[PDB]
Amino acid sequence: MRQLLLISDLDNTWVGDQQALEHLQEYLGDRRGNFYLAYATGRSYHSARELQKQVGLMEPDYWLTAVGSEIYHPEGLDQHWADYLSEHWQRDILQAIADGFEALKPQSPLEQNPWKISYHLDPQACPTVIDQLTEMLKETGIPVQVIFSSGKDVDLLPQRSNKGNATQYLQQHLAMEPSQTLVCGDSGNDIGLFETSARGVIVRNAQPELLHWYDQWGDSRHYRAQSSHAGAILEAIAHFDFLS
Ligand SMILES: OC[C@H]1O[C@@H](O)[C@H](O)[C@@H](O)[C@@H]1O
Ligand SMILES: [Mg+2]
Repeated sequence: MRQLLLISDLDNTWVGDQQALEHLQEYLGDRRGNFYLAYATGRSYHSARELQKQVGLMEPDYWLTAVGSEIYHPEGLDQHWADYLSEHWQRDILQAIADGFEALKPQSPLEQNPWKISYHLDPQACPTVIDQLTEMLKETGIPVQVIFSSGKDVDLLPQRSNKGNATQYLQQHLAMEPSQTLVCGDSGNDIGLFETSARGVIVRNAQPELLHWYDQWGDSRHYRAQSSHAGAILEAIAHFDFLS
């Protein structure tokens, strides 16, 4: 029903360069009816909302928050997505395992939710510890996923979650094709978006994990932008000739 499904992360992607953000929102504001907009952020809904007030984020159609662990529709939280993410999820067990790693420190309570267990990796600790955590957690047989971004943030989510799986769920809900979709990201918590078959753009200021990911899995649907922050989205839109 629209020609584009724009999905983007906020911090360091849409947000970061105020001028680029404003001229991106200026362009989009002249063709608002031609696209669905969804923010796929690692922030909680309340936190994303607070960011909107600070930088003046244009009202999106959907909010895919906490790395896609929660989906907000114009009319409210998606309870189907929640129940779907709840099947076979054993938060307490996974948390007990992760809490036992000396190199991991729990992130603040407000960063946690029923489908998201987050920690910070010690800056002095060896990153291979994430690999050990991942192997240990998966051997529990509990459908879990490990997200590592900015060499510091660790997120434990159900396998069914991901900014990418939430995206595919949204595409199906909106009857939008991958070819009509554009995902934008900067870090390891956006890899799930690029695993999707949608067109994607990696901001110039992308984190090391994402750049390394691109080097190995990058395909022709993946565009590595020269512009950083919001500028990369305008650039990608021109590249894939979207909003023709
Ligand atoms: O997803 C990676 C990180 O993104 C941040 O935006 C969230 O506040 C944090 O909880 C998470 O660990
Ligand atoms: Mg990100």
